[PDB]
Order: sequence, then C-alpha cells, then structure tokens
Amino acid sequence: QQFNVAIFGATGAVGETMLEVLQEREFPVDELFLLASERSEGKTYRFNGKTVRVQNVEEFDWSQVHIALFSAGGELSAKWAPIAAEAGVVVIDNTSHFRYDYDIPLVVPEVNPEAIAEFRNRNIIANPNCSTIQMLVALKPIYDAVGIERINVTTYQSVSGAGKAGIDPQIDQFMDNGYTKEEMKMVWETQKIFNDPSIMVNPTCVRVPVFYGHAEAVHVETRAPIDAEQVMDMLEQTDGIELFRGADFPTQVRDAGGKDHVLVGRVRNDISHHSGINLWVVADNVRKGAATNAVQIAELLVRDYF
Amino acid sequence: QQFNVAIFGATGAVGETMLEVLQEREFPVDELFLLASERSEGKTYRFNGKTVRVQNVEEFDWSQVHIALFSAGGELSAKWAPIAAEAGVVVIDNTSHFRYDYDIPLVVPEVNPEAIAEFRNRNIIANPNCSTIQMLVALKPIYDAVGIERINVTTYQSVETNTFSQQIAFNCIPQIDQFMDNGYTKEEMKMVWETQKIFNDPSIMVNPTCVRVPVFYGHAEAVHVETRAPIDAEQVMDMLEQTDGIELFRGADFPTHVLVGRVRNDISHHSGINLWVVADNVRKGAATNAVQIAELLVRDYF
Repeated sequence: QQFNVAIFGATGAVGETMLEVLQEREFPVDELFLLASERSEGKTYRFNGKTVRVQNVEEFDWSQVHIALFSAGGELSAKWAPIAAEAGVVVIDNTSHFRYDYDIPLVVPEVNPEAIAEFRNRNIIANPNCSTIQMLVALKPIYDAVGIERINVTTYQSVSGAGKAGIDPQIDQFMDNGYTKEEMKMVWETQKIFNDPSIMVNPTCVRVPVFYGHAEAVHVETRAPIDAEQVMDMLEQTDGIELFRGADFPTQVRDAGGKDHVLVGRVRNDISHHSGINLWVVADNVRKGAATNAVQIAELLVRDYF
Repeated sequence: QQFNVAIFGATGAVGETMLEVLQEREFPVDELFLLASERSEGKTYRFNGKTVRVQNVEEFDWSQVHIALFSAGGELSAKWAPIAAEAGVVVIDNTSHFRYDYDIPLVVPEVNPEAIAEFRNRNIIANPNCSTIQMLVALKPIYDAVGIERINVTTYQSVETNTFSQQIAFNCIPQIDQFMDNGYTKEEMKMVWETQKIFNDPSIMVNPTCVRVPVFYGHAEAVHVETRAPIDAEQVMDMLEQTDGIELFRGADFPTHVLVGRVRNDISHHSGINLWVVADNVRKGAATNAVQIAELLVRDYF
C-alpha cells in the first residue's frame, strides 16, 4: 500500500528536510508532489531516485493526494489547509496556525498518538513547536511513572533566527501575567498534548546573542518522589531519546548521534527534594526534529486509519 | 581616622579592581601597600593621586597594616592569611578557601552584616563568590517579607575556540564536567553552602546550575524562588524598586549596576516567584562587597 503525498513549502528549509525524512524513513510514497509559490515553480529535487518538480500551489489539483505536509508559514496554511482538507486531503501542519483549535489534534507520536483519530474533525492534524516536541518526549516517561504537578522550563534560541540547522517577544496582553504571548503558547501546547488542564507550565523563552541549535532547561515538580537514577534508566530505555550520563574519560564523550533524536543530560533531583527533577534537553538540528515529528504522524495515520 | 590597607594579589585583575573600588568609594586609607610575588615587584599603580609600588610579600612587615584584602588564589590565602592575622591584621579574603569554616564569617553587608562580629575568631572574614553576592542582594527583600523555602538558580558566563563552542547548543549537555555524587558540581555545591551560611538558615534548599553555555552580555542569573507565604510579583516588583542598588526592568526583552527583570509568579502558584538578575561587572561587585565589609569594620569595630 502506497500513498500520494504533497509537501507545501517545498523550497523552504523544513520542506526540504521533510522530503529527506520521507526518504530516510522509507515512507510508502507512491507519488510525491512539491508545492510552492509561482517564484519557486520548476525547481527540481531527487526523491527515492526519481526527479520531482516544484509546481505552483495556485494550479494544484488536491484530489491527487492522500496526505499533505505543510511548512510554508501560518498565513499560507490558514488559506490553503482548508482547501486541501475540503478536497479530502489530510493535512499535517507545521505552523502555529491550527495548534490551538479545539477541534484539531496537536500531536507528538511518542506521547499522544491516540489524538490522531481526531484528524476526521477537519482533515487537519497540527505539528507542535520543536520546543514543545523536545520537552514532551523527555517528560512523558516521568509523567507516566509519577505524574507532573508543575513544569518550569527555560528555552534558548538565537536572537537572529539562524542556527536552526546547528551544522552551518511581546507580553501577553490578555493574560496580563508577565508571560509573553510565545511563552503562553508553550503552556497551551503542553496542556493540550498531555490533555491535562491541571498541569501548570511556567516557561521562560530566552533569546541568546549567538546560538546554534536549541536547548531547554527543565524543572518538574512530580506528584510522587522519583530518584534521578530511576528517571535516567527510564530515559535510556525510551525511544527517540539519547541520554548522556557524562564522561569520565575522553573516549566516553559522544557526538549528537541521531538524525532527529531528543538529547537529554544533566539529570538530577533537587537536593533533599526528590519530587523535584531537573534535566536539560537539546536539539542540534531543529528543522529535522520538526520534520520527523510530522512524518511520524503520517506513519501512524497511514497505519491505523488508511 | 585613617587606616593602613594592604592588597595581596595586587597585579591580578581582582586586586586591581579592589584598588579602583577603594578609590571610588573614598575609603579612609592612610598607607596603601600592594603585595605580590618577587616577579611583580617594582610595578606601579596610581591610587588617590599617588604612585604606589608593588612589593614582595616574603619581605613584608604585616604589623604595618590594619586591614588586608586578599585575592591571589586559595593556596596563597591559606598560606598568608594566618600569617597576617597573627600580626594583628584583619584579612578579608576574596577566595573560596575560608568560606566554609564554621569560625569564619561569610558576609554580604546587605544581608548579614551582624556576622562581621566573628572576625575576632581568627582575624579573617570571607568574601562570597561574585555570583552568590549578586543573587542574595536580589533575594533579601523577598526573604524578609515572605521567607524562602527553595531556590533554583542558573548562573551564566558572560560573552574551535571557546567563543564558538559557547554558541553550540549541544554543549548544554555537560559531558565533561566533574560531578559530585549527588549530581552537582563542586562549584554548584559551593553556591548551596554559601547561600545557607549567609541567610544563616540550614532549612533553605538551594539547587544551582552553573553553566558556560549559553552565554549572555553581562553576568546573568535566572532564579526561581519558592516562598514560605504567597506574594504577588507586583509586590515583589515594588520591593525591588524600593531597594537601593537594584534596578528594575519591564518588557519581555530581558536579559538585554545590578539589573532585575522578567519578574512573575508561577501561573496559579503565588508562592512561586521567577526573576532574572543581571550584573554589568560581577568582578567589581565582589570587590565592592569586600570594601563594604571593610567600611563596616572601620565604622563599627575600629
């Protein structure tokens, strides 16, 4: 069984990464379509040994495809995802646009793959922010074991918007709580994915002068005590996570290792407070994390619903 | 009344900063003596409109001095402080060496000026780590008002070379740091011990994360405080404006004198307070703190 797939925003960095991930993950693609604006039309890419030509989204017949991956910015998704959906395409959307819609599932496949069933509400599934993906993958085993009462998290990214490959702010006027509109969005994404309005989330989204890749410092207040050693064991077993325990010798120092893996380290309890757990979570290639999450959604969608 | 003051480690950066702070604060100095090893002897500095020559510590008569400010490294304080103290000098030591000794006070004048009294034990007062000083001045009003149950703090260094490495997110995974058995570095534990000592409170839990990546302009700290009674971030923002030496910043662009910003409660948890603390010259902070101790010593003890 093979499926027709579109990538919208195919000439952008995430869109290009999506093609690479579909190939690397050996997704059962029959025909691949690459969509962009008129200015990008005619550009060529190689996928599974075949040539694919970018075409204008304005001329595209959506009846050709089963699933579309969108990564061309929120306003274009706002316009085009309803149109693809109406044609019977299931859109996996890598923008902020549909993440907060009550009727649209927001999915991290290691955490809430059950939510994918709700694709039939609107023919759209929302891909979360890489920051939220990273954190939720790392926290889920802890949540499952002992519960989570409160998360305090600091995220770090470049001031310039570059560094997303790693290989070369407005106060929220409604909440009036001192958190920025980005920070509140993380709260809402986190609570949605956990499907748990009782989890308190307190983010600080920090811009750093110069930074390649993305990092988060995470403190969690658990509902039952848990030893750092236990959570390190859990994370080591968990899929998609690479745990770094630290090196005593040069030969024990490791590189990033994975293509799109959640890199975890500095795992430790609050001193004399074992219902407090601390960890840092890193993504070297931010785009590959986002793209991979989107493809994992498509894999499960195809498996259980097609 | 004027006092004879020595600086040991005069040619080091902190030593030079101490000279500058003594001058800027108009400390009542009779004679300033500048001390170092054989090699640095003969070097000159300007102080209070005078040329002062660096001399060898090995040949120095300590009976000349009332107060000495030390910042030549831990082993040298270990060597010279008991020697100076025996000669009747009150030593204010900038190193970590004496900080954790039960009979030596560790003093931040805004927080625990009472502890200076314990200088009579061994004629030594310990100056805290520059990052601990920075944090404790910001937390003191909060501590006084509602108390503090738990502090979680991250300290950041200021801005293949180290410069480039400090820009790579993968280095936030601390593969090559040396950890004590509880998962924390010596450096981080020192912060724990200094905080509990200065607040004179063995019950305050302290959880420090001391990092060299990412880096910010100035010396930044991110603090979460778990209080003993709820307090509004607006109350807290009021207190910090009505405290001298602290400057408050609003706006979501922070980190961007001691500066304090992003002050907010944990959502629906008002006994949680979050804030950033940024110092422009954290080394000058340490020097200033040491000179402040010397000031209270002169005023209240001499």
